[PDB]
Amino acid sequence: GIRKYKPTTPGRRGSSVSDFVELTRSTPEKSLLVAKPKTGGRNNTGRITTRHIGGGHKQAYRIIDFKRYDKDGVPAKVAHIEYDPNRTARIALLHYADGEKRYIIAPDGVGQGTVVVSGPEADIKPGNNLPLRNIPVGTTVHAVELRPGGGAKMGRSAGASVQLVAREGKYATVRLPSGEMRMVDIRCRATIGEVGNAEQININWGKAGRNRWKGIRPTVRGVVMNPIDHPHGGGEGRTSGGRHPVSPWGKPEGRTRNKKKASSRLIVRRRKSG
Amino acid sequence: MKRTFQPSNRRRARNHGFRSRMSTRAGRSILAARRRKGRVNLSA
RNA sequence: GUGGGACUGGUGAUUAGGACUAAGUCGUAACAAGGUAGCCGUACCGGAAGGUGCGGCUGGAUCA
RNA sequence: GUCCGAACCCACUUCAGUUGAAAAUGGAGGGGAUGAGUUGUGGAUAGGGGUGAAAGGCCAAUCAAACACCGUGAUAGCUGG
RNA sequence: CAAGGGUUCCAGGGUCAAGUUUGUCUGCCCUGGGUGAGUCGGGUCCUAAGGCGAGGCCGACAGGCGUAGUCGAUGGGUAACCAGUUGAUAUUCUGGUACCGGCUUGUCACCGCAAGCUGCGGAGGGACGCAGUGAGGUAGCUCAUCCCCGGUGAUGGUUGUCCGGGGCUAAGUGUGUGGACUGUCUGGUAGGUAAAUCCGCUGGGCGUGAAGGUUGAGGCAUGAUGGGGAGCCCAUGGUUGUGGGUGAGUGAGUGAUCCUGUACUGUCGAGAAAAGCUUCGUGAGCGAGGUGGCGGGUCCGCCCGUACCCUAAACCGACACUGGUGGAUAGGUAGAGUAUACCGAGGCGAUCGAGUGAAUCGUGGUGAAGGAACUCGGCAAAAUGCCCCCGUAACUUUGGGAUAAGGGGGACCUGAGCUGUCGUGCACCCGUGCGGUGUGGUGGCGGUGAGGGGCGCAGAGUCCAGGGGGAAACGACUGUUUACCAAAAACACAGGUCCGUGCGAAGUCGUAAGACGAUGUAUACGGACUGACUCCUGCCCGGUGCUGGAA
RNA sequence: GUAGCGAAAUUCCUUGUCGGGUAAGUUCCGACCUGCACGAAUGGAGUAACGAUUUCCCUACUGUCUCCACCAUGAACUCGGUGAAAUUGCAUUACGAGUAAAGAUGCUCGUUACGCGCAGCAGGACGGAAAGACCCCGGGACCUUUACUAUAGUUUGGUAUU
Ligand SMILES: [Mg+2]
Ligand SMILES: [Mg+2]
Ligand SMILES: [Mg+2]
Ligand SMILES: [Mg+2]
Ligand SMILES: [Mg+2]
Ligand SMILES: [Mg+2]
Ligand SMILES: [Mg+2]
Ligand SMILES: [Mg+2]
Ligand SMILES: [Mg+2]
Ligand SMILES: [Mg+2]
Ligand SMILES: [Mg+2]
Ligand SMILES: [Mg+2]
Ligand SMILES: [Mg+2]
Ligand SMILES: [Mg+2]
Ligand SMILES: [Mg+2]
Ligand SMILES: [Mg+2]
Ligand SMILES: [Mg+2]
Ligand SMILES: [Mg+2]
Ligand SMILES: [Mg+2]
Ligand SMILES: [Mg+2]
Ligand SMILES: [Mg+2]
Ligand SMILES: [Mg+2]
Ligand SMILES: [Mg+2]
Ligand SMILES: [Mg+2]
Ligand SMILES: [Mg+2]
Ligand SMILES: [Mg+2]
Ligand SMILES: [Mg+2]
Ligand SMILES: [Mg+2]
Ligand SMILES: [Mg+2]
Ligand SMILES: [Mg+2]
Ligand SMILES: [Mg+2]
Ligand SMILES: [Mg+2]
Ligand SMILES: [Mg+2]
Ligand SMILES: [Mg+2]
Ligand SMILES: [Mg+2]
Ligand SMILES: [Mg+2]
Ligand SMILES: [Mg+2]
Ligand SMILES: [Mg+2]
Ligand SMILES: [Mg+2]
Ligand SMILES: [Mg+2]
Ligand SMILES: [Mg+2]
Ligand SMILES: [Mg+2]
Ligand SMILES: [Mg+2]
Ligand SMILES: [Mg+2]
Ligand SMILES: [Mg+2]
Ligand SMILES: [Mg+2]
Ligand SMILES: [Mg+2]
Ligand SMILES: [Mg+2]
Ligand SMILES: [Mg+2]
Ligand SMILES: [Mg+2]
Ligand SMILES: [Mg+2]
Ligand SMILES: [Mg+2]
Ligand SMILES: [Mg+2]
Ligand SMILES: [Mg+2]
Ligand SMILES: [Mg+2]
Ligand SMILES: [Mg+2]
Ligand SMILES: [Mg+2]
Ligand SMILES: [Mg+2]
Ligand SMILES: [Mg+2]
Ligand SMILES: [Mg+2]
Ligand SMILES: [Mg+2]
Ligand SMILES: [Mg+2]
Ligand SMILES: [Mg+2]
Ligand SMILES: [Mg+2]
Ligand SMILES: [Mg+2]
Ligand SMILES: [Mg+2]
Ligand SMILES: [Mg+2]
Ligand SMILES: [Mg+2]
Ligand SMILES: [Mg+2]
Ligand SMILES: [Mg+2]
Ligand SMILES: [Mg+2]
Ligand SMILES: [Mg+2]
Ligand SMILES: [Mg+2]
Ligand SMILES: [Mg+2]
Ligand SMILES: [Mg+2]
Ligand SMILES: [Mg+2]
Ligand SMILES: [Mg+2]
Ligand SMILES: [Mg+2]
Ligand SMILES: [Mg+2]
Ligand SMILES: [Mg+2]
Ligand SMILES: [Mg+2]
Ligand SMILES: [Mg+2]
Ligand SMILES: [Mg+2]
Ligand SMILES: [Mg+2]
Ligand SMILES: [Mg+2]
Ligand SMILES: [Mg+2]
Ligand SMILES: [Mg+2]
Ligand SMILES: [Mg+2]
Ligand SMILES: [Mg+2]
Ligand SMILES: [Mg+2]
Ligand SMILES: [Mg+2]
Ligand SMILES: [Mg+2]
Ligand SMILES: [Mg+2]
Ligand SMILES: [Mg+2]
Ligand SMILES: [Mg+2]
Ligand SMILES: [Mg+2]
Ligand SMILES: [Mg+2]
Ligand SMILES: [Mg+2]
Ligand SMILES: [Mg+2]
Ligand SMILES: [Mg+2]
Ligand SMILES: [Mg+2]
Ligand SMILES: [Mg+2]
Ligand SMILES: [Mg+2]
Ligand SMILES: [Mg+2]
Ligand SMILES: [Mg+2]
Ligand SMILES: [Mg+2]
Ligand SMILES: [Mg+2]
Ligand SMILES: [Mg+2]
Ligand SMILES: [Mg+2]
Ligand SMILES: [Mg+2]
Ligand SMILES: [Mg+2]
Ligand SMILES: [Mg+2]
Ligand SMILES: [Mg+2]
Ligand SMILES: [Mg+2]
Ligand SMILES: [Mg+2]
Repeated sequence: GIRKYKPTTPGRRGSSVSDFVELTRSTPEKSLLVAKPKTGGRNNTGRITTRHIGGGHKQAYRIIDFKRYDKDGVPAKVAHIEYDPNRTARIALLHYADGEKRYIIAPDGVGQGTVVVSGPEADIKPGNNLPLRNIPVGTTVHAVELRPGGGAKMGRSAGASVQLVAREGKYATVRLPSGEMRMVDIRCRATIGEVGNAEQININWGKAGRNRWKGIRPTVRGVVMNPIDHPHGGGEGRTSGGRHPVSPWGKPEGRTRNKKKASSRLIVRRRKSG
Repeated sequence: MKRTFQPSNRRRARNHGFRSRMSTRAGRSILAARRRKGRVNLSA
């Protein structure tokens, strides 16, 4: 859930924080961590390619199993539910019944002690992983593979959810959390249930410092720049862009998806609109 | 106040050292040009 | 004596509505099915009465 | 990203300096001072490029396009000789 | 100390130059000399960021990137301390006492498809945040009628506790007090690149309700019959050191930034890697029936640095420049304090002077009466200032506003009782031979003190140390910015909305490969504008742009 | 052009008008609307808290002032030592009224003035320092755009790969 902070100080006034009720362990599994040095948004050429990235608390990467099909038929106990700084979801530490320990995105509702499993003959329970041909139509899943064997790629963030709506032929139709209707191979795997920590979006950070140690550098809007720095720059006093809205590199606002690629597998566009 | 030159032998050797100059073809041509001029110090 | 409060009267540019008076101007909202039945709470809108939505009432009625 | 306040970081006011002690400081006060803090070492990004909590700021004491060399004895209806 | 400098260090000779003056002097000149490590700091070991990169992929050429690897400290790992000595060096030399790795040797014990060694990896371990409180200690400090070594005072007193000084010793080893850690015995086993008897995951039996075992803050013992430590000696040699003459080592108070301690508690923002190390096997070779273990002895232990300056006259600033420069140590009294005042350890008197009541400029000081009449403006200054106690408004997002405002007390003498701690001692549990425990002690030291009293103009008596209240505009806020005329109302900001993006994402760097985005997956990411919060955010799609459509 | 707001960081006229504050208020705070030329995310109107921000007021307080005086110091000043600097066509370099490239130490007519130093003050030498930035003219640079001409990129179809 969310715990609201009291307005003792400014910057703490309207802010809030998760209460971490679902965490059962305040430390990570040492054998599943790797170093994750920060990039600062810099390319292999050393230049900033993604802006507004830098600083923040040090983090260690947790190795998450997005495949789950190399342990088919081996039951696992959910040993722990714990915090992952690298994502908005929680991670379930699983003890497979052969000694192997692993991490998964924690599905909503699963807790310490429940038994997960993978395979075509796996039971339909949240946390179980099955092929889409075996997942029944109308099921809410997550961690969905685009291409069979490629690993989980869709529906992974906190509260994410994918709806399996049809299984015609060798394609399964899924509604993604964007609302877009997509066709994927029936052999693609998916995990039953939706992602937990669904209420994290309501967190009010209330403080520039909290994003600063979340790793977000300040954002300078282009309209207060100089004309050399941004197409919106220039002007005496406060102005608009002096033109239609554009990117810092002069690209006008508009659709940017490549119209010729895997569009033959997209049923309907996300339809954000308004 | 704090001035422009703040010495550091390791940084100097990594920047203008002989091996640094030999690493790239521009630096090798610089060494050749200094040899033609007759400098006693080909590099730092 | 000094200081900070409490309560309270007069007054106040400006401003608000109430009452009464031309036998003023603008519409006709209600009373008959008042010409869109009226009214209650609420919401928004409109020079003004009022208009409309939602739920309710008969202190309305048609047709039985 | 609480309060008062040293170190530390800053640079608001004032006076002095302004051929200075100093090519930006000193005296007196002043802001921050557990934080978006500060600092050491090493490293990365390079010139129509970098970086910029954005002032066209900064990039080796003069940056609306660094410095060095080269084209080069550039050109100048202009000034001087 | 580090960085940086590079002989400036020491001794002797010198006074052209240099030194903001002089100079017999010097960080200057000349000559000679000076830096000693198995343990200190680096290398021989390990990796981070990052660099390079066999093949390789990419690119007209030049080149870009990157695999296997290989480098790269600012981190990990790693065995020594005290004393003494020189004109110049010292965890380096010398003395004393240790430790680590080799080689070799003596002795005891043990192995044998089946020793071992070396490679190779598995696992364990190394291994990690921030904030805070408390407890047990020690360093240090203070005091002393106690112990030592002195003193008996130029001027009234000063032979009793009156005055001055001192009251010390390391690493290592042993011990095991606090504290901490820890059930035990077998079985199985989809995993750990090849394997595993070492790990992980699981099944049983037994199990105190802790008891042992393991560990190790300090203490004690040892190291240490040693080392260090004052004034008395025929004498020394007269700014000197020699041989004897070293005397003491107790107790209490106070108390850390250190130790237990990566402890404990809280907490979200969720806090390197690799090797050494322990153990496990064997995807490799070596290797003989020889090795590997436990106490004892001999020899071997490499390279670089080591002088000197270093909050500076030696470094960065052209200077022997009121500037800048990272880290460690940092005592006493007053004090909350690492502020400030005066002092200690120790170091300095500053690198032109001597005078002289000129105006004037700078820097401080005081001021009658008045008190902002000054002035663009209360600019500058003054006042206020500390602790304890009382008390405190509009408004408010209920947190604030607030140190609001506005008051009282403070130091000195004496001082009843109350307390912290220790104490010879009483009895007692004693597992005693425990390095203990609970009662319990006239007292010492320290803290605190109601009351009473003294003196002065003045008791936060010096230094130090908010003025306050009312109202409006702007920005919510803490922050950021024009290094060197603008710190702001500008930027950022949390929050908000819109647009893009289904992942080889969009976007961005690049010719490309690639890379960032992200080891992220629409509760995400990128772009745009707005800028906490409250109440709101109207009408217009004709123009332009965007989106869709295609007669 | 709605809510809201309005002589406002926006109001030219303008010190608008009225009201408060002062003995006196072009500023200030509250109103009016006649909005030269407010207005709703380039957000509208508010807002506790915050501010080395801007503005007005009260109090305290003072050398800010009436109106300055005095004290001590680092320079100044004298002596000894050491010893620069910018500047410089020249020199035995007065004033007055004139005159002149229209602002004279230097020319005219007059007036005054012994030679040389020391400490001072700043009216002039159109004083020194910087080949005026303002202006214009020539050149350049960067910036902008529905200026021109091109181009990376993005996109269309053909064709090769097929
Ligand atoms: Mg491990
Ligand atoms: Mg590169
Ligand atoms: Mg961004
Ligand atoms: Mg992240
Ligand atoms: Mg700007
Ligand atoms: Mg542009
Ligand atoms: Mg613009
Ligand atoms: Mg404008
Ligand atoms: Mg430099
Ligand atoms: Mg009235
Ligand atoms: Mg009617
Ligand atoms: Mg009607
Ligand atoms: Mg209507
Ligand atoms: Mg603070
Ligand atoms: Mg500093
Ligand atoms: Mg300034
Ligand atoms: Mg000045
Ligand atoms: Mg503050
Ligand atoms: Mg570099
Ligand atoms: Mg500008
Ligand atoms: Mg510069
Ligand atoms: Mg150019
Ligand atoms: Mg630029
Ligand atoms: Mg030519
Ligand atoms: Mg020419
Ligand atoms: Mg000329
Ligand atoms: Mg040296
Ligand atoms: Mg010499
Ligand atoms: Mg020398
Ligand atoms: Mg010397
Ligand atoms: Mg001399
Ligand atoms: Mg000499
Ligand atoms: Mg000498
Ligand atoms: Mg090696
Ligand atoms: Mg690397
Ligand atoms: Mg090659
Ligand atoms: Mg290696
Ligand atoms: Mg190395
Ligand atoms: Mg020495
Ligand atoms: Mg020594
Ligand atoms: Mg020795
Ligand atoms: Mg390992
Ligand atoms: Mg870790
Ligand atoms: Mg006497
Ligand atoms: Mg004593
Ligand atoms: Mg196995
Ligand atoms: Mg295997
Ligand atoms: Mg203690
Ligand atoms: Mg040495
Ligand atoms: Mg030394
Ligand atoms: Mg020193
Ligand atoms: Mg100096
Ligand atoms: Mg120097
Ligand atoms: Mg004290
Ligand atoms: Mg001090
Ligand atoms: Mg001394
Ligand atoms: Mg010294
Ligand atoms: Mg000097
Ligand atoms: Mg004099
Ligand atoms: Mg005074
Ligand atoms: Mg007096
Ligand atoms: Mg006076
Ligand atoms: Mg008086
Ligand atoms: Mg007064
Ligand atoms: Mg006045
Ligand atoms: Mg006046
Ligand atoms: Mg002032
Ligand atoms: Mg003052
Ligand atoms: Mg208060
Ligand atoms: Mg008060
Ligand atoms: Mg008393
Ligand atoms: Mg008093
Ligand atoms: Mg004090
Ligand atoms: Mg207002
Ligand atoms: Mg105003
Ligand atoms: Mg602000
Ligand atoms: Mg704000
Ligand atoms: Mg601020
Ligand atoms: Mg900065
Ligand atoms: Mg500045
Ligand atoms: Mg945002
Ligand atoms: Mg892309
Ligand atoms: Mg990537
Ligand atoms: Mg804005
Ligand atoms: Mg239209
Ligand atoms: Mg339109
Ligand atoms: Mg179109
Ligand atoms: Mg007016
Ligand atoms: Mg006006
Ligand atoms: Mg008036
Ligand atoms: Mg609108
Ligand atoms: Mg707008
Ligand atoms: Mg506007
Ligand atoms: Mg705004
Ligand atoms: Mg506003
Ligand atoms: Mg306000
Ligand atoms: Mg400010
Ligand atoms: Mg007054
Ligand atoms: Mg003097
Ligand atoms: Mg003289
Ligand atoms: Mg004339
Ligand atoms: Mg004349
Ligand atoms: Mg004349
Ligand atoms: Mg003449
Ligand atoms: Mg004179
Ligand atoms: Mg003079
Ligand atoms: Mg003059
Ligand atoms: Mg001039
Ligand atoms: Mg100028
Ligand atoms: Mg000119
Ligand atoms: Mg100029
Ligand atoms: Mg041009
Ligand atoms: Mg230029
Ligand atoms: Mg094509
Ligand atoms: Mg084609």
